[PDB]
Order: sequence, then structure tokens, then C-alpha cells
Amino acid sequence: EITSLDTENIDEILNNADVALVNFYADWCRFSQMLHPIFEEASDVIKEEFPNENQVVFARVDCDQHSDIAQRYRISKYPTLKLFRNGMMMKREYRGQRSVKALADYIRQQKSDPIQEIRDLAEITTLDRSKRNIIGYFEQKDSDNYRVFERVANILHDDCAFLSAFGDVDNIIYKPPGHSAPDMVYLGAMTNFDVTYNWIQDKCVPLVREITFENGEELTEEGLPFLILFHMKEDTESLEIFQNEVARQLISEKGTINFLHADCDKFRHPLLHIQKTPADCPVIAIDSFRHMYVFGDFKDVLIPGKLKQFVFDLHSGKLHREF
Amino acid sequence: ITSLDTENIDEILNNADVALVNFYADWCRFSQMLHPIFEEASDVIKEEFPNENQVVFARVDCDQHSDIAQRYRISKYPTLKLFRNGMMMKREYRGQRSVKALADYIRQQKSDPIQEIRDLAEITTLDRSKRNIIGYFEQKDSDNYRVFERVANILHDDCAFLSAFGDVDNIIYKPPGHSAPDMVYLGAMTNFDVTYNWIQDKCV
Amino acid sequence: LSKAKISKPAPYWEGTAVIDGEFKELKLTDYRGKYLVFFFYPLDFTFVSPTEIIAFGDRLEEFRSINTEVVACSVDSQFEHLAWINTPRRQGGLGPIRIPLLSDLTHQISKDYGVYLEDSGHTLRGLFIIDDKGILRQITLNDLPVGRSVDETLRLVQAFQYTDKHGEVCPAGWK
Amino acid sequence: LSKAKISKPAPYWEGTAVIDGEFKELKLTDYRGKYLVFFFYPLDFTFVSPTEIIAFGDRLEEFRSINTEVVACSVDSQFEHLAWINTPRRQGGLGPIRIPLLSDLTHQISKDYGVYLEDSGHTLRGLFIIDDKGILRQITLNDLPVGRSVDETLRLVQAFQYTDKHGEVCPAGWKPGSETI
Repeated sequence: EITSLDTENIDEILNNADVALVNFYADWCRFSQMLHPIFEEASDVIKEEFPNENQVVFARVDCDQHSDIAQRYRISKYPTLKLFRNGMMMKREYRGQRSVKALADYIRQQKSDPIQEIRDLAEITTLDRSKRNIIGYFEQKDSDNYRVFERVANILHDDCAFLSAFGDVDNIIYKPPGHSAPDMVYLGAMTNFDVTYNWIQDKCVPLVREITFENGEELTEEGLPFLILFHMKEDTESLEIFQNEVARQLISEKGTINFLHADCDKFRHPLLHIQKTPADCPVIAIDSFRHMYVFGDFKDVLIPGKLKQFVFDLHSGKLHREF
Repeated sequence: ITSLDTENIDEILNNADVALVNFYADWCRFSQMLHPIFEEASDVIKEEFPNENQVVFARVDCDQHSDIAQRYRISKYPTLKLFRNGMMMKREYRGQRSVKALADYIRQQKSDPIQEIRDLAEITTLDRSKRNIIGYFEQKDSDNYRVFERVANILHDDCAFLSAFGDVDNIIYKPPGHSAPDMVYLGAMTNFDVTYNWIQDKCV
Repeated sequence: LSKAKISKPAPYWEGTAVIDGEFKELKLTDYRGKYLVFFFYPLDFTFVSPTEIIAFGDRLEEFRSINTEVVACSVDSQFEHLAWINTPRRQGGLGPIRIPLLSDLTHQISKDYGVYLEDSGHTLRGLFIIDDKGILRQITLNDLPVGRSVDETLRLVQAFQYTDKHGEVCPAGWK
Repeated sequence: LSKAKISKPAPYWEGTAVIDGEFKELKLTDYRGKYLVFFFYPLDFTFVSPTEIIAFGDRLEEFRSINTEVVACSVDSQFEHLAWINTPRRQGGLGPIRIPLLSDLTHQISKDYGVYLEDSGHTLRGLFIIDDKGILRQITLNDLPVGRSVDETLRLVQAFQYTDKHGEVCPAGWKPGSETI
């Protein structure tokens, strides 16, 4: 059946489930009520294709009742369906059609194996530029190494291609987009999911990247408060100071914050939204999509303190001020 | 027929017995259309009197002299306002803009306003829904009568002013009906604000 | 086919409304002497959420400060209006509402106001501001479930009343 | 005879507009791909003050942030529009303006948008919001000399674009309520 989550059972139920599709709803909204039956039926259809009781879990949250849970996951609309693998929340919501077969095919898709097998050294000839690649080398496809690799693949298969092989001395290797930079071979323990996912996570998804008003859309619907370096595109120095410094201070915020840099001249009006002009760049600000907060003078980013406490003051809601 | 500025406001504004001043704004079409009728209504009555300085039609820019636009609490453009020798009358001009209506109204500001009365049957027939300040005076070219008639100009809307002859130079205020008694003024009559704020007090 | 025109008398209407849970007969000329904001509020398949009538009803006292009444109208009967009102809003109803819900069962009000779409039977969300003499001063049309704005509606009402009292003057707030 | 219908293609128009003191030819279909705020601005006897076209022009960048242009239209000729533009506001003109002033010389625009009163030659002050697909999503009509609002216009276009991207959801902030976020 559909578990109704609350503050007490939320964590355990989502953590022990290998897949959990949870429906964040409010019943004063008709789209939610229209969703509930299709959700129940899709849940049954998947429950027969499964369970061993933990494979796939359909749950629900009434955000009227539990607003705590709602804001924890930053639910801005109703309904929203979210995918939790082991209790990590996948950053891509279900935006698909709302129907029993669409939801069903979706659960089947995410329960599928994203890793693609290969014959010894076969096409490692040409993949590159284009996307990133990573390939694990396993003498057998039943091993703790390969199940770890398969979890990391399930989360990360969108930002990289995962493959598997046999015959090399068990190890996974990373190939970036091009033939310029080589591997980059993982030396860590392949029985530890956290260090392995941190490692491949490190190559797949950049810590900061460029906002442009074209993909402004995609990144706005990530649902995260922005921290932006506005800089002229000839200026690469501010940008690597920024990358290095958010890697030092804020890396624990990797998934609660989108760290982005913007070309200072195209985003003039985003910069017009504050006291700054395109020649005031380098400029650091948080965009909560409600207001923008300047960091102050750029160079203060070099003291070990300032940038870390700058973001905890958005998380503490410190001073507004001014405009 | 020309303007004021931040400085000489008090030069022309105080000496003018009746100063009908047009607070304007240039971007407002309603104030731009009144200028030809303002100075045409001007040209008719300042040839009328012409009186040196008595009636003078002047203007004030509420843009760069906007400093006058909130000294006097100017909100609407245009605002026509009437000053008796430098002071703000609690009213302005809300009737229609035309040379007929302006001319008629600044000629209307020239009324007596005092009531010089005959043998006294009026003293108890004044009643029914008014206010009366009854002057009693011997000789009307004296310093007292022309001070009584300067404050007769400013408050002539708030009450009815009257004048007479032969008692002892005194002001006697009859109140709103047969009920409350007078209320006679004993004070310094020929000087200025002590007589002003007495009658000002019992007309409001 | 629409009879709604700016500066002409607003098209007459009369019908049965639900006021405070009971049926009252309502006429446009009942609101003569006060401003009326009159808007259409479809309860049909386009319906999404109670938000708009709740917002307007909760702030209705602000409208009464400025001598303005609010009424919503829909093409359902008074009985389904009361059914909707008695349906709690958690379950997809309106719950209690503090503005009259007028019934256009004959559809000719929605057509006189040009808000009726004869293909679907659906009413666009029109909002109309009618002055104290019955003249139509504002037409706002869109199909947004929500919505109109109580703030801009009252701002429009005050702009119309200011125009009526001061018509030949420019306020200093214009630049 | 008015052709403006909500959810239908906005009635086509074309004419000569004054942009930056210069004559350029403008068509509705030029604005495909962007939202268009399209409003009528009489220079006739009803005119009172430039306040409004200036108000929209000063904030025109806010509209460009959200991918929407602004166009004003009037039934004077391009030449009388140019005269209005060169008359500074001190003398009763508009001065320089940053939004195109389109001319409805034939009166057929003002009639297509149901804004034309044929007794007086006067146009009501209509404002119309046309989405990037050319569909008309908003009709606002009154005779107020000034008194449309760029804040309410921007809030409407953002509401329309949000509906276009998220159509099957109710955003939080719709509720029993406070301010309707």
C-alpha cells in the first residue's frame, strides 16, 4: 500500500528502501487529488513486479499536515514526485506523464542496470570528447565491488557513461571528454560506497558551472539557492579563486547549493538587480530567487572564514539589509 | 505676468494685498491649458483696477522650485491659491477655469465685506445659522478701523462682519444663536496679531 | 455579442446568490450607490484551487472601507454553489466564503459580459469594476485559475474614485 | 467587429513605429518567440501626461529579463508621433521614449483590438499580453488617463510563463492564504 510518511517514520522508511517514489501533495490542489488513484494503481503494478519488500516503495507526504518535511525537501509546488534511492534524493523529479504505465515504466527504468558491458578492450578506442566515461574492471559481475559500482551508476548514469569489463588488474578508471587529459584511476576501496561515489561524483558533476539564461531554466528548477560569481569572461582569475575557495570552505554544501559563475556582460540585468555594474565584476552573490545578496568586496573570499559563514547566514537567515 | 523663485517669493508675496498664485506643473496638460486663460484673465483685471499692487496674478514652478510645492502642501496641479498680504487662506479656487470665472472671483474677493448698519434693529435679527463680529467705531479712517478691516478680509467666509458708530472703539461678537452670551473683545485694537487671533479664535 | 463597454452602463443582471449559506435574490441595481467588483469564478473542469474567492473574501473589509462590494458569479445553480461551499476545501471545495456567489444558470450574464465560451460552456475569468452609478469602468480578462489581485483591484477602485472627485487635476505622483 | 479573443491568436497588425527617433516597420509576427505587452496610448484630447509611457520605458529592461517586449500604439501618423517625441515634457510633449510608438493610421488596429470608439476617434486604453506563440492571454480595458501598472503587468506575464512551464501543478503559496505567493 502507500505509506503515509511523517516526521517519525520518514528517515528509516526512505533509507531502507532501495527505490522510493514519494508523492508530495496537498489536497486543496486538484492536480494532487487527480494524482492519488493513478499513484495507488501504479504502486500495485510495481509491487507485483517486485517487492522482496524493499526493492521499490511508493510513499506519500501531506504537506498541509507536515510542512517540516515539505521544506526539508524544498517542495515549492503540488504535486511533486521525488526519487530516493537509499534515502539520498535524486536531483531530477519525475516530470513525466501522469499515468499508470508512465510511472510504471519510470520505476522499471530506474531499477534497470545502467552499466554497459564490453569485450576486453573493444570500443575504448573511440568514445571521447562528447561525454565523460568511466569503466569498471571486474573478473565477474557478482562482487561487492560491482554492486557498489552499480549503485554509483544508478545515481550518476545521467552525467556519465558507466561500463564494465574483465581481464585487467578489480579497478575502475575515469576518462574525461577528450583525448588530452588521461586517467585518473581510482585507488580507493571498491567495497566502500561513500568514497567510491565521492570519487566518481567528483569527475561526473562539476562543483560550480556556468549559468546562462538559456539553461537558466533547468538550473532554476533544481530548487536550490544560487551562489554566483559574476565575472567578465576574459577574467579567469576570479573564477579559479572562486572554484578553489568553495572547494575549501563549502564542499559540504555541494548538493544544498548550486555554485555557478556567470558571464558578467550577458547577465547585466541580474547584476542590475543589485548595486553593481558589469565593470564591478568580480562579484559574489546568493540568488534565493527571492532576493540577491552581495558578498562584499571580492578579496575577503581569501580569508578561510568569510565564504563559509556567508552561506551559513543564508541558512541562518541573518541580515536583510538592505537593499 | 511672471513667476516666482525660491528667494523672492517673500518679496512679492507679502506686499500683495490679494495675490492669486498659480502652482503649476508643465508636464500636466490641465495646467498647460490654463496659462492662456490665466494671463488673459490677468490682462482683463489688471487693466481693470490696475491699482499698482493690489491684485497680481503670478505662478510658481513646482518642478525645480518644488521646494515651494511642499512648503504650502501642493498635491494637485494646477492649484490656484489666494494670499492676503502673505498668508495662506484656508481655501483655494475650486470653481471653473475661465476668464469669466477667475475675473468674477478675484473681483468677488473685493467685497465690502463689512456690514455698516443703520439704527439698530439688526442686533437681534442677525440670527439663524450665522456668526457675527460687530464692530463699533467712531471714525473710520483711524488706525483701528483699517486693522478691523484687514482681518475682515481673511475671515469673511467664516463669519459676517459689521460696523457701526458711537459707543466707547470695541468689537462685540454675537455667538451662534440666542443662547450663548457675548463675548466682547477688550484688548489692543490697532496692533495686529492680538486682534487677529481673538476673532480668529471665535470664528472657528 | 458582448454588451460590456467602458463608460456605458454595465449590463443588468439578476439571479439567485448564496450569501452566508442561504439563498438571496440579487440584482445589479442592489449595488447602486457603491462600487461593485464583479468577477466570474468557474467551478467546472478548469477548476484548480479555492485560492481566489478565499483571497477576495478575507480582504472584503478593505473593499468596504472604500465603499466597494464584491460578488463572484458562476454558471452553476445555487444548489451546487451551496454544495461547493459545504465541501471543505481540503477535499476540493470552497468551504465557507464571505462574498455572494451568483448563479448564471441561463448563461446570459456570462454572454452579456462576453466571458462565456459557447464551445465548452466555460467562463473566462473576467473581473469588472462598476462605479456607484452603474457605469462599467474596468474589464480584465484572462483564463488563469489564479488569478486576479486584490491589491491591484483596490488600487483600480481608488484610481476611479480619485478621477471622479478630482478630474481636471494632475496629482503630484505623476511625473 | 473586435477580433481580440483570449486564448486565440492575437489579431495581426503592421505599421510604422518610431524607435529612437527613427522610422522602422513593425509587425506582430516580429515578436514571435517573446512575450509582447501591447497597449494603446492616445495622443488625442483625452491626453493628460507622459507619465505612463515613460514608466514603461524606464523599466523596459525588467521586461527584457523575462523575455518580453513593450509596444505602444496610437492612431496618429508616424509624423505626428515624431513631433510628439521631439516636444520635451516641459512644453507638453513626450520627449525621448524607449518603447516603440506604433501608428494605427487606418484605425484597423484599434478596431481589431476592440479599443476604438468611432464617434470620437478615441481609443480606450487597452493593454494586451501576447505570449511567445502569438496567443492573446490578457485583455485589460479602461479609460484612465494614467493608471496601468508595470508591476501588475510583469506579475501577469510571469504568471503566464509559469503556467506554460508548469501546468499540472499548484504552486505553494496558493492556500487558505496570506499573500498568494
